[PDB]
Amino acid sequence: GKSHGYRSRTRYMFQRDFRKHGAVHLSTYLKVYKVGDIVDIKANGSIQKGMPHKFYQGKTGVVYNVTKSSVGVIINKMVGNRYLEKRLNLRVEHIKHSKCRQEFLERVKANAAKRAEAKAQGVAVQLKRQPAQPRESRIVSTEGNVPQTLAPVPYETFI
Amino acid sequence: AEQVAAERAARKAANKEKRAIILERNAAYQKEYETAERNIIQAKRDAKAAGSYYVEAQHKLVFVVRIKGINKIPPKPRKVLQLLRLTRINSGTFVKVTKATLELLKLIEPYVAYGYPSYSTIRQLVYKRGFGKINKQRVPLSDNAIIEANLGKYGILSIDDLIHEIITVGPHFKQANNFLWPFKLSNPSGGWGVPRKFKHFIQGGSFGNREEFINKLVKSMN
Amino acid sequence: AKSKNHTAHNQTRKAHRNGIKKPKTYKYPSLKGVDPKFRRNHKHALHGTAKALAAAKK
Amino acid sequence: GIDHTSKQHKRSGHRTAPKSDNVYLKLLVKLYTFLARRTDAPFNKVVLKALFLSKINRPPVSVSRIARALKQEGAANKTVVVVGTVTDDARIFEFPKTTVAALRFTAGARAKIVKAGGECITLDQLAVRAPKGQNTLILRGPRNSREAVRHFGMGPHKGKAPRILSTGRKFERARGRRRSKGFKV
Amino acid sequence: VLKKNPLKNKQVLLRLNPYAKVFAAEKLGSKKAEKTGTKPAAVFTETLKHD
Amino acid sequence: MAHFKEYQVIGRRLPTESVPEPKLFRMRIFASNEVIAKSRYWYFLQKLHKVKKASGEIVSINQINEAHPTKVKNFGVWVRYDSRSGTHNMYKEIRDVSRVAAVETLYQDMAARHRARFRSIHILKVAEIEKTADVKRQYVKQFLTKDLKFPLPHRVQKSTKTFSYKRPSTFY
RNA sequence: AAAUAUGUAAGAAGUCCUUGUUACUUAAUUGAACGUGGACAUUUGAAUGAAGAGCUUUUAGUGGGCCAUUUUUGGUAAGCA
RNA sequence: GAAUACUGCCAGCUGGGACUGAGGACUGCGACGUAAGUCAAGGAUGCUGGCAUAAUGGUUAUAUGCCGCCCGUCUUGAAAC
Repeated sequence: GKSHGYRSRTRYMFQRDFRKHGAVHLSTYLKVYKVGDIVDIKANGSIQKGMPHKFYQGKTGVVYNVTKSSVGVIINKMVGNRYLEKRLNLRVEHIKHSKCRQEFLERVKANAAKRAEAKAQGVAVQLKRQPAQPRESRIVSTEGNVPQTLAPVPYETFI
Repeated sequence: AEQVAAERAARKAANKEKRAIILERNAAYQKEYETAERNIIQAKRDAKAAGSYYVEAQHKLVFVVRIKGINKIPPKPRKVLQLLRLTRINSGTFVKVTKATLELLKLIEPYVAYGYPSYSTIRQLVYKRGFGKINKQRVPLSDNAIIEANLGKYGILSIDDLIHEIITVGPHFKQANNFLWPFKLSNPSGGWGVPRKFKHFIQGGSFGNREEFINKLVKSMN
Repeated sequence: AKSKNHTAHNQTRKAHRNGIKKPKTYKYPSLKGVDPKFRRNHKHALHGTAKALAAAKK
Repeated sequence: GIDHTSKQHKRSGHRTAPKSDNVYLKLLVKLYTFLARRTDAPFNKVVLKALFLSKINRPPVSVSRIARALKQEGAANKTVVVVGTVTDDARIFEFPKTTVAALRFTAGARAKIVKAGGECITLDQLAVRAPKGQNTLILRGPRNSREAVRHFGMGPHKGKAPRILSTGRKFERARGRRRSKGFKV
Repeated sequence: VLKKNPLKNKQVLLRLNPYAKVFAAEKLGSKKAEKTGTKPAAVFTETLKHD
Repeated sequence: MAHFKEYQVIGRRLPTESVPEPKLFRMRIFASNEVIAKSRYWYFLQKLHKVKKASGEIVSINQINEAHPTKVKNFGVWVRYDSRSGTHNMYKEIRDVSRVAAVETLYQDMAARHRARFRSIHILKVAEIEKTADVKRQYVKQFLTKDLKFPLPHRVQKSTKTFSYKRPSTFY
């Protein structure tokens, strides 16, 4: 009855991005991947080789190996009562870098710079970012902002 | 020979000056609180005089109490209750309000009653139901020696300094509140009003944010 | 009498009872799926640097 | 009623007293649990936690491991400690005249040490001499090197030596192990 | 061995918080507030009474 | 809901760089608490203006007391409500002493006749009518006659005792 | 193109600066990976909580399920599947 | 120019009633007092009276009020027609 082939229930995910069909950028082939980088997996329907399984679409992981036209990715797959470690081998068309890695990196850079400046200045390094604090007091004026008395409206059809 | 009189007298001379500095700290805290309320009163009056509207600053502190029992709680609210330390009906804690907590509060809303407490309730509640968590062992406070011992490394020497750190939500609030055991409150003495409890406060129920009417509920049930 | 195929009820309960858990990442991880062209040269780099540390120690 | 998250009324899982009923062992336990209570040294706590163990977890330590221990930098004139048993090694031909403290000594080990000029003392005498671990060096033997650990974790692609009485061909050298007889593990 | 609460048992209320003695001396809960004779604005009153 | 009060509530749609100093809307609300008052405020203001309390700011809430609570008045009351088939507007007239007691009588009358609860009622306008001879209701303008007078035959006395010895009367 | 759910990250295993190995790579000490010595000296890099975390061994019973709320398929509908 | 309501505070005063008295030399934190010492301050003491008896308590039968379906078992489910 049920069929569970390698490309089952993927009518839509390997589709291509309306009015961006066809060939691919070469920025993807020009991108450089080292070991330890963080990469988000997104498949491509044009390229049949190096294709990941449908489970790994949208996931992200670290890279552990590099080859002529592909990279070795690590992923942590949930199965049962444990997380197993899967090792993918993916061509570069099905992958991209992660931006949270770069923004965390430049945050660390800002932290090093601010710690240097705070060592030059003295006290109040203050690097830990806190959540949205509650607001504080203030005074609202009525100059040109006189309060208008609203009221709920009746019922009408205007169908 | 006996070699006890000098040590005893030295002990008394030391704890005497501890008592002194505690006294002169509490006095300053009292002046601080009364000045703080008087100034916002005069501010709300001065804005009316000017033909304006002085808004009040948002509250920093939320006392929250559990309302629903133990049975038939979904997992994510159950975990949030465990994280706020509400393992039991009619248990209560304090909370430093922020974006990270208000989401938990709207998530846990149909199982708690939370609100903005007052200095009077904090005092009247800590003095009666004051227990501390140290090797855990849930010790009653009953003395400032415990607090000197287990929070001297944050300047907290006394129970008054503790309630100060709680009200003026200070840097050491996490440590102080986690040192506090969760408060094991009773049921309300004059009832809840409201014969059906598990509706929102606004629809004629109990749960959710009663903003300042929490100080009545806790003073009843404590 | 039929034969009920399956029911996913209670399986997540069994999982979260013993606590679905992470694989305990390690320092210096495995090196089996890696390029042998890289591994073979890493080996002799380590040979040479061990020799050089021994020379500098003496 | 209260919400629980872990198991209540659980045992700690650690042994807090020896399973034996040997009198001298109980006396040593009494001594070292006085000490660990009243001297704030980690050595005594480690010692009683070693005394509580079982025979597979206090293995024998060779007389030659002690020598390569003493070959360490600075550990030439330290007092060696073993909560267990020492055993002779004919593979070594030289030995220093150190002081060794343990609770069971083989005759070969005793003879070797005293022939080198050493000392074969007990933990009692050790506590009299160094009551809180002064210039001590503890040694432990290998746990996982025994035979029953070969079989633990037996499964495909594991290399964990199946439980078997008779060996050779005709005894688990076939399908599941050959590339020809179907598959290999 | 037994918890005597403050808010009764003045002995415990004085073991804790010695400021309670002076708090009762000046009594500091029936504290009077000085008179201030401010007055709100016609804009405020109009916005209040306006329908 | 309860024994009622009246509040004014003010809301802001707190500022940004696009629109600093916004237009500061106001509403007159009947409710028993500040909490319910501002909840209803955000309800109506969300229905009308593009705002919710996640993007707003209550700058003021003030209770309102009756100007002349010892003087009897007549209030015209425009409302809407939702029935089991649709929703309808309605006008009533209430002879009462206070703007809030009129509202209590209104909610009770609506629950009695139309079986409309609090959740399905909106008060569009409460307004005292100043002059007479503009009432539109017999049940109000019959109380405005010169030298009004009436009995209540056969009032009932809720006596405290259980055994009486008197076979009592009902004279007013 | 939502809502709910969903992956990763929020450091000291890191950041910056000298200098060493390679049989790999590069036109090229050029790069890659691994190291060497200093500084950044645990405000050492969101919130909350922790009835401590982790690792093994061995073994029982079970391997007929059912009800309710929401989303549902087949069905006239069913205390139906 | 007032009081009165409503809300809130007093480490504000004063009464009435019910339940409990754990522990067993001292050690401590405190308060009053110049002092001596005293204390409602790390768990109750004092005074007075009655009973030689069934006073109290226990066991058993009976009466009364309320509750209480026959055990074991297969079962998703047994008081089971």
